[PDB]
Amino acid sequence: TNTKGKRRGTRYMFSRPFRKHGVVPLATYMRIYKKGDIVDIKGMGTVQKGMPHKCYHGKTGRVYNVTQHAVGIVVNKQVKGKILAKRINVRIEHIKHSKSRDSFLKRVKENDQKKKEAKEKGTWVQLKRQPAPPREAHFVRTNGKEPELLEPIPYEFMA
Amino acid sequence: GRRPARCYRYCKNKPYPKSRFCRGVPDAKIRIFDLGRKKAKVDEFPLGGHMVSDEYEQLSSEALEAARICANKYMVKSCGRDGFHMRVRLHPFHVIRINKMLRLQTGMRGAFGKPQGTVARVHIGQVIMSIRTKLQNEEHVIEALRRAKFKFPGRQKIHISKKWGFTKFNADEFEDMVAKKCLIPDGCGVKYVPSHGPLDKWRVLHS
Amino acid sequence: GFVKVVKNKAYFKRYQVKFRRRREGKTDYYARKRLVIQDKNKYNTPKYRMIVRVTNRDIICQIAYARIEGDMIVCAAYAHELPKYGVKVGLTNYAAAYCTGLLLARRLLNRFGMDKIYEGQVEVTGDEYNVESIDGQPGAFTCYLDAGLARTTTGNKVFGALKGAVDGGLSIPHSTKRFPGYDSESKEFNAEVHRKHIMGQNVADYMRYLMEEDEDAYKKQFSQYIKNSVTPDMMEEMYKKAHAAIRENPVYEKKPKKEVKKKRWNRPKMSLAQKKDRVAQKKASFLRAQ
RNA sequence: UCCAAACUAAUUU
RNA sequence: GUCUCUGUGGCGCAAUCGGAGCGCGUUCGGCUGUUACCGAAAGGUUGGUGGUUCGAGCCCACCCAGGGACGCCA
RNA sequence: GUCUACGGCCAUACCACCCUGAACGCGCCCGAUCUCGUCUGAUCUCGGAAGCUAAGCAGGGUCGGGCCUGGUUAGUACUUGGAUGGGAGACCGCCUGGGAAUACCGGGUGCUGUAGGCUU
RNA sequence: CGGCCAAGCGUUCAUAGCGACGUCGCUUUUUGAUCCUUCGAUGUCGGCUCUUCCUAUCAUUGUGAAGCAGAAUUCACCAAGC
RNA sequence: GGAGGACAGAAACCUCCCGUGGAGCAGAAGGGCAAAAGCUCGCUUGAUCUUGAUUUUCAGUACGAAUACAGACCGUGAAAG
RNA sequence: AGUGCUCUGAAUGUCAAAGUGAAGAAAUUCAAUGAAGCGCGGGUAAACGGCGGGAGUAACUAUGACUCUCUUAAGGUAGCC
RNA sequence: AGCGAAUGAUUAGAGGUCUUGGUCAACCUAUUCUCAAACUUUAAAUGGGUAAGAAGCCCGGCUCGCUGGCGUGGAGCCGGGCGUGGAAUGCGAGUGCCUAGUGGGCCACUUUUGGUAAGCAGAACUGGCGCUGCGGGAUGAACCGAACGCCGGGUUAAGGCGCCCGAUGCCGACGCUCAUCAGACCCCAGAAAAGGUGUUGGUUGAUAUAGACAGCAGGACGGUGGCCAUGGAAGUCGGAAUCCGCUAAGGAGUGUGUAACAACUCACCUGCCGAAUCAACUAGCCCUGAAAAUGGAUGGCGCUGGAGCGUCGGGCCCAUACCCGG
Ligand SMILES: [K+]
Ligand SMILES: [Mg+2]
Ligand SMILES: [Mg+2]
Ligand SMILES: [Mg+2]
Ligand SMILES: [Mg+2]
Ligand SMILES: [Mg+2]
Ligand SMILES: [Mg+2]
Ligand SMILES: [Mg+2]
Ligand SMILES: [Mg+2]
Ligand SMILES: [Mg+2]
Ligand SMILES: [Mg+2]
Ligand SMILES: [Mg+2]
Ligand SMILES: [Mg+2]
Ligand SMILES: [Mg+2]
Ligand SMILES: [Mg+2]
Ligand SMILES: [Mg+2]
Repeated sequence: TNTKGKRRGTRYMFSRPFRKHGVVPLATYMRIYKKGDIVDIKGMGTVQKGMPHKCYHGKTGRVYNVTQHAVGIVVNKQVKGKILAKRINVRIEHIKHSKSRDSFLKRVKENDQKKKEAKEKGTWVQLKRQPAPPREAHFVRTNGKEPELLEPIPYEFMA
Repeated sequence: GRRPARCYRYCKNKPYPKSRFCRGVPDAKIRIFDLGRKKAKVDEFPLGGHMVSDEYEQLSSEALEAARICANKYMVKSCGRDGFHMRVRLHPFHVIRINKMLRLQTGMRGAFGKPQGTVARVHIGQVIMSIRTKLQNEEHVIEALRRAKFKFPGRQKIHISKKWGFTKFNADEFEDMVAKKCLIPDGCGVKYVPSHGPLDKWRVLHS
Repeated sequence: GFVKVVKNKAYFKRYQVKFRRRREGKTDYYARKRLVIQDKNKYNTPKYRMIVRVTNRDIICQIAYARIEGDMIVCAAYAHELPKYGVKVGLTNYAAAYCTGLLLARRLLNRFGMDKIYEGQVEVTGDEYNVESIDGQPGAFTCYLDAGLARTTTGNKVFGALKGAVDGGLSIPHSTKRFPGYDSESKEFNAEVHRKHIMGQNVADYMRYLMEEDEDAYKKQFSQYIKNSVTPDMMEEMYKKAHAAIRENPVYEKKPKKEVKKKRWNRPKMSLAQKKDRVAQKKASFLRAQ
């Protein structure tokens, strides 16, 4: 039976990358976390206060509370039969803004830019992105050359 | 006595080398890995014949030095005391274990065993043994490696390499690279001298 | 050789450099981490710090707040611009530290327009003073001191620029323990010893000392005061005339210059083509020499 | 009334 | 298998109290006609190998050479 | 063209060695009455301005070492799914999709924000 | 209980008879290992008696080999009739 | 580690140079750490008084331990803290 | 020596209830005083039971009368196997 | 994957030369062989999380005792305006109460731990058996196909189609193989190393009408026997040898087992014989290797121009599955 220790098996998870030891870069301290934005929870090893438990390393939740040094994140956790939402307090060394949301905020700012300018050209522009259609018909020039013949090579034995 | 060798033939356990953890292994039976005139240069002992395993298995250290011996005294007897250099290219690093039994605790209670010997885990295509000789002894290196096969459990193939000696450069291009100083013979092997670096090593190469 | 080289190839494959501004020896990232960083619930509020740096011939004083892009300087006041106000010389002593901190404050408060609201301590006592905010007005500009890598012992000139900035009207949390008039064995602050360091009286005494004992080292220690004719007995008023000239007109106006060409004063990088024929004619002229 | 044991095989009167 | 335990001068064996010894023997003077007694000197990888430590023969981990003790329903 | 102060990303920026550095600056530098420290004014602190780019620093250089980035390695190794595939086995082919790492061979050698200089 | 390889032994001579260092198997009369069956019970060692089966042959019939002169002996083959 | 310096040597102390952590941080191992989390000085008692929330084990109960706050009183520092 | 059993009871240490003394408004509390027993001291094995190791040594060898030693309450005697 | 990258483990030469090593090591530098569950610069496949709107977006204002240079910053509140519903595919969803039985499991593919192994012990992932019949595997909890109301018709799956036994009673296609223990279909119910001038393929190399190969043989071996030695030299050998025939090409011996001048004509041939041949590999089937006890098991009978093995075609046979119908 394994131990129920708080850092059991975090030999590589909470370690540091190679030649990225030492002083934390200072711009991880001057991000701004509003309430209700999506953060990625990772967890450094250089800072021991306020680190999340290992079951949250690599999860993603939204911010509900903001303190002097920390944050309150609502994270889904799949315990055995059901997913329940956990409220965890993490110092802000261990998190970062998630770019999974920001492509969606890139196109909501792109769609309102094109709905009040759609009508006067009679344009019904496409907004729903579609899942990669099959390739259309086209022509392929040989340019006078002929295609190179390929044939399998004989076997030989080295290693 | 040791167990019969079909007990420890297939690579079933994860590699268990001797370390801080597995203490007190017996020493391996094979201790000498190179043999013949070891101090022979690279310049004119050009043929290299290999022994390649066809199976994924593990070979005991008793059997590595049984084929060390039986291929030595054939090469001694027919290519002279110094007309060859053989090299065993497997080290017995994996440690096999034994569960000794029969006032201890009987049965499979406490079954993790004690270290008993060492084997070398070998793969498909992996070279077991190499011999370098004169070019006119191709008949005898094929015979000495054929007589070392009968000492090993699985299946092996005998193969004459395309490289020069124990080097990694093809024998078709070896003399041209020595001539144009792309290679430099130091000892048994050869140094590759690339076209980058500080230019004083170019100057001493072309003194 | 005989010894193992420590700086081999495997030494450099595993070497992590420190930060660019650490290995220049300019920034303490331990202190900066506690100084430029705002509480996360005071979200986009700035956190201003007064940056006092003393070179060998100048005193830089500037207020900055931190951004992800780099620090943003809001106001900066130098000490080599004090001869415009009438201090020709001694431009790095304790007195010009006060004048630079005073100039930095008054240049900031009219930049914001609060200059007549917060006047500061006009008559220099040298005693403890704190600007307190007035209800119904804008608050006092609250700022913190970044001494840097300086050893902050009692009498250090960075507290002179602090004392000038408090008297200029800024709100800087400080104590009087590191002003020059503090007495460590009594834990007592004088405010008259400290007042004379603002007026340059420690220098004025040493000028009168070298006049009456050496007179040849006097021309050596104070060769530029003699050229600008700065008598010891005219000096305390020479800063009083200077401080009022600061409060008269703290605005920094600057002159542009245009008539410059594109003269390379250094040397550009050699191209790849110039590099690999240079070796080709080194290899040629080596074989041609044998 | 303190303790106090032993003594060449090497021979010639 | 597991747990304790011993190892020290030629011999039996101390100190287990982190800061090298008894008895006997062996040399060597004496006494004696000549071989107990009297006097004095010498002698120790303190099993081995690493640890810990201000510091180890004393405390730790292992190896060895020895011992001892713990098991029974067929 | 370039520096200073404060930075951001933290080697394309580091290390060794050589060469050049106008003007500003930055430095080395000169001194110990005051402030403040020392076994020692060397460091630290303070007061200066005779000297100097020697060194730091900057720019350049090196068939340089590292580092960053491409090629090869290689559709290789491995791998998801599949078969009443093969083989005594160990293991191995094929189908269906994914897809690396050295050695080896090239290229590169800091970008940049805020404030303030200098360069005719 | 057998096989393969062949350093050696066999005055000479690897292999008549052998066979180190290796390595590949078979068998279920051993014992370990396991715990599938039986605890509303399968009488539990040996000897005695009696039958049948196996061959991995001790002898006998027919053979081959030898370091088989004869004699005795050893090694193999077909073979479990007796 | 190197090179030097009366006695002084394989080890005493002195000095310069190299030194990306190869040391140390009470202990097991793992992670972290260099104008530091190390070593040395100065001042101290935040090892104190409180009420909730959260995490970890998990039934998502308790203990234990731990993390963010908030209210007091305090220490230290020029100050940010 | 152990475990018992037994004798002795000296100033004996420990030691209950009652009794005595003091403190207190009282319940109560404290102190003094101390029976047997235990502890201390003898005796007792035809009581229960118990009754060692290690070295060296005779002039062929081998043995070991003798010698030295750690050691315990004694170290197994006459016998017998 | 890596180790000419740190930490460990480790093989060999080479180049340097300082010295408390005695030319040797040690040492250093550049290489080189082989490793790692409790090492790693690097680094997949499969995987884990979040997102893909009206609970949004854009406008104005208001509140605050929090924050504060500032009309700041933050949260809240109130109006007003915007539907192309902002990937695919499928689907009705939400929520409460009460509650039984269970808490001995076992098996299989892949990953995996202990063990020589086990129809052994212990995990992961999914499916199954337990709870479940049916067709197929002769027989079988678990394999393969497919899951079940009571029937008719049709058609399939896995598997089959000599006879048992439904279906090849095809003028089926091309080969391989002879076994005096043949072989014969997932799981699965029997074999290995090593061999075979057994046959059939293949790979590489070599010789050949300036005539090989195999067999008869025609001048068809000698001063030099040297050197090695009178334990083996004017035939032939357990130690280092090693030129020459006065030739058309020739021994200091493979060859008549040898202290012997013992003694016979191989070797190398140009005419005879006159056309192809030799060797080493390799892998198909078959054989040797291959021995246990009641008499016996491709299921049986049997089968050899196949009813065996390999690659294939057309038909055909039937499940409770699929389809149409009651
Ligand atoms: K019994
Ligand atoms: Mg500081
Ligand atoms: Mg002793
Ligand atoms: Mg009993
Ligand atoms: Mg100085
Ligand atoms: Mg310079
Ligand atoms: Mg210069
Ligand atoms: Mg380079
Ligand atoms: Mg012999
Ligand atoms: Mg079981
Ligand atoms: Mg019965
Ligand atoms: Mg019966
Ligand atoms: Mg037989
Ligand atoms: Mg007796
Ligand atoms: Mg059941
Ligand atoms: Mg299937």
